[PDB]
Amino acid sequence: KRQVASGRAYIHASYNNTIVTITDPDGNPITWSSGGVIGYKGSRKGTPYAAQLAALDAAKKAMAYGMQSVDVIVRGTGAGREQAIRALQASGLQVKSIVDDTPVPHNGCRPKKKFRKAS
Amino acid sequence: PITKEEKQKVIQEFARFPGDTGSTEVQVALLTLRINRLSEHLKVHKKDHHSHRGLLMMVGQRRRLLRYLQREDPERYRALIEKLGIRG
Amino acid sequence: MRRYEVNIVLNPNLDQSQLALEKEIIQRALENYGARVEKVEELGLRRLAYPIAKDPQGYFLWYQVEMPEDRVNDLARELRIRDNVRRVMVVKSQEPFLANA
Amino acid sequence: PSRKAKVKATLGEFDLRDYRNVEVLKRFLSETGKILPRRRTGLSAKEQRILAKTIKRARILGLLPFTEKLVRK
RNA sequence: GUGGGAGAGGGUGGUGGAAUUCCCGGAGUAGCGGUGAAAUGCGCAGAUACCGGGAGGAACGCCGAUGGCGAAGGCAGCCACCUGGUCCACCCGUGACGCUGAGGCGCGAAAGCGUGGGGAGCAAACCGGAUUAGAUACCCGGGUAGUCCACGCCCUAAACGAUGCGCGCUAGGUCUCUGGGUCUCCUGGGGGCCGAAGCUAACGCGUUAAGCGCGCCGCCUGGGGAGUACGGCCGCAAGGC
Ligand SMILES: [K+]
Ligand SMILES: [K+]
Ligand SMILES: [K+]
Ligand SMILES: [K+]
Ligand SMILES: [K+]
Ligand SMILES: [Mg+2]
Ligand SMILES: [Mg+2]
Ligand SMILES: [Mg+2]
Ligand SMILES: [Mg+2]
Ligand SMILES: [Mg+2]
Ligand SMILES: [Mg+2]
Ligand SMILES: [Mg+2]
Ligand SMILES: [Mg+2]
Ligand SMILES: [Mg+2]
Ligand SMILES: [Mg+2]
Ligand SMILES: [Mg+2]
Ligand SMILES: [Mg+2]
Ligand SMILES: [Mg+2]
Ligand SMILES: [Mg+2]
Ligand SMILES: [Mg+2]
Ligand SMILES: [Mg+2]
Ligand SMILES: [Mg+2]
Ligand SMILES: [Mg+2]
Ligand SMILES: [Mg+2]
Ligand SMILES: [Mg+2]
Ligand SMILES: [Mg+2]
Ligand SMILES: [Mg+2]
Ligand SMILES: [Mg+2]
Ligand SMILES: [Mg+2]
Ligand SMILES: [Mg+2]
Ligand SMILES: [Mg+2]
Ligand SMILES: [Mg+2]
Ligand SMILES: [Mg+2]
Ligand SMILES: [Mg+2]
Ligand SMILES: [Mg+2]
Ligand SMILES: [Mg+2]
Ligand SMILES: [Mg+2]
Ligand SMILES: [Mg+2]
Ligand SMILES: [Mg+2]
Ligand SMILES: [Mg+2]
Ligand SMILES: [Mg+2]
Ligand SMILES: [Mg+2]
Ligand SMILES: [Mg+2]
Ligand SMILES: [Mg+2]
Ligand SMILES: [Mg+2]
Ligand SMILES: [Mg+2]
Ligand SMILES: [Mg+2]
Ligand SMILES: [Mg+2]
Ligand SMILES: [Mg+2]
Repeated sequence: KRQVASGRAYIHASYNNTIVTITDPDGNPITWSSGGVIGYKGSRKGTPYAAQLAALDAAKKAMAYGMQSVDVIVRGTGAGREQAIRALQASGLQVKSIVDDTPVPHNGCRPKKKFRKAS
Repeated sequence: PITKEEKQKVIQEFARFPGDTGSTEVQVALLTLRINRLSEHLKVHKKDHHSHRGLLMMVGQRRRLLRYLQREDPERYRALIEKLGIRG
Repeated sequence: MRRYEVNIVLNPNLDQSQLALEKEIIQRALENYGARVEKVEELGLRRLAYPIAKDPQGYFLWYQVEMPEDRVNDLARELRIRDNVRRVMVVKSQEPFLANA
Repeated sequence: PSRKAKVKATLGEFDLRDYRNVEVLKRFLSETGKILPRRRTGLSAKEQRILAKTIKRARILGLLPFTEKLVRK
């Protein structure tokens, strides 16, 4: 019970799962959801439809706190990123801006063998 | 580095005549100056090998020029060695 | 004796007394290392592109100087001791390279 | 093919080695803090090679950003 | 010699931001992660996702390329110092002082060895989860030596252009790096492509020769046995010649 009425929306989309965290303008979260919060258990979390369900569930949880306008922030190249974008875009929540903030390093750490042949 | 004033100092010091800038004595004197500078640079920074190769090349060039002077005029050869203090 | 340029970014929150003391220490350290000053440009506080020392702005100072090379590095360290001084960049002076002329 | 505009042609007389002039080097950065390629700047090899180091100097000074965030995606 | 030029050429010191991990705090709830699908694993001692602060190590995104430098290995944030190589213009100086080079000497990616330090990420061995007929593998979760630094060893390679070095001669076209100039262009050095003559068994090479010549060094003489044995030299050992 905070009555935020305006906040931010972080979308962490990976090839294995999409997870949405709805926070306040200072970054402190309020509610959240993911593919595991919905009944999907295994690989079905890395699905665009599961990402849509997670986005809509986080949005409805944010409606309880009486929030109207959001600022969307995208991190990670994963299936279902744009689907969660379109889910939050028309969900009763007003989307004020979409920003991709995927953390790209400057060739700092050595990746796993799965991600090698690069630096 | 090696500024132009020191270079002109050694050139005018070892010149066979006013205007000479490329005689054997001048070349050997300049190579000796550069060699001493590089050796003082290589006492410290002893892990620098790419410059040690240049030192080897300069030493070889100076030895070949001194050998030519030895063959042609041994008097100027002894004079150059005495003035510079080479061969130990 | 080469020509250099010193960029000093320090705390924009300093009052005039603390800023005067910082610049006094800068001038004193420049005298202590024999750095003749040819000109100076004080740009004041400006908006940084990223926060430095948790502060979104910075007070800039620029000095075109001439000093012996052998102590240039040894001078820079002395300028980094002050906590108010948060950026020090010394760059050998170069003739300007104009484009689209 | 980058047929929109060349940064050099969209500009006048300026110093490439000046790391303190921000309002000119900002035009050479992309929407992100990245340095534009040759096709966007329209410079030459030497000009681009100098611009790179000068932009990096301005970045370390805190005048130009290392990276930004994309908008309107 | 004089005057200029470009460069991740090398060594030393300092310094910058992104990211990973860990710690502290805030906020916050039932999973995260991972895969073809899963499980081990981690999570109610509050993880994942989010914000802020801090610590540490390692590598330098865009620029960046078919690019540049070096004799080779190889060299990529930035600044400073020390330093090597190299190219151009002037036609100034010496007056054949040149080429190559058995031995010698030095350099020599990675891995490995010794002593000390450091240890974030990655990761031989190893501990597990899967898969499989089995899986001492590929896939997944962990993880030590190591990767990193100083000093000293080790001398190997698809150390590759599978093409030793130097010089002279022999159509051009095009792209590009870098100087100079009467700057449509010419001229010089370097990196590519296409091709004259010619060469080659062919593929292909072709002013960066594998063409035409000259000098010098290295090496080859069927395959296996075998880079093995013996001997010697070198090495702490692994082992190398
Ligand atoms: K469970
Ligand atoms: K190359
Ligand atoms: K140890
Ligand atoms: K061979
Ligand atoms: K020109
Ligand atoms: Mg999953
Ligand atoms: Mg300070
Ligand atoms: Mg370098
Ligand atoms: Mg916590
Ligand atoms: Mg785990
Ligand atoms: Mg774990
Ligand atoms: Mg458990
Ligand atoms: Mg409980
Ligand atoms: Mg975490
Ligand atoms: Mg943090
Ligand atoms: Mg630690
Ligand atoms: Mg690249
Ligand atoms: Mg080269
Ligand atoms: Mg190679
Ligand atoms: Mg003449
Ligand atoms: Mg004569
Ligand atoms: Mg030779
Ligand atoms: Mg030999
Ligand atoms: Mg080795
Ligand atoms: Mg090693
Ligand atoms: Mg060791
Ligand atoms: Mg150890
Ligand atoms: Mg691991
Ligand atoms: Mg593993
Ligand atoms: Mg196993
Ligand atoms: Mg089978
Ligand atoms: Mg079974
Ligand atoms: Mg050990
Ligand atoms: Mg090769
Ligand atoms: Mg070869
Ligand atoms: Mg050849
Ligand atoms: Mg050519
Ligand atoms: Mg051809
Ligand atoms: Mg023919
Ligand atoms: Mg043919
Ligand atoms: Mg030839
Ligand atoms: Mg036989
Ligand atoms: Mg054999
Ligand atoms: Mg045989
Ligand atoms: Mg062997
Ligand atoms: Mg034996
Ligand atoms: Mg022995
Ligand atoms: Mg063994
Ligand atoms: Mg053997």
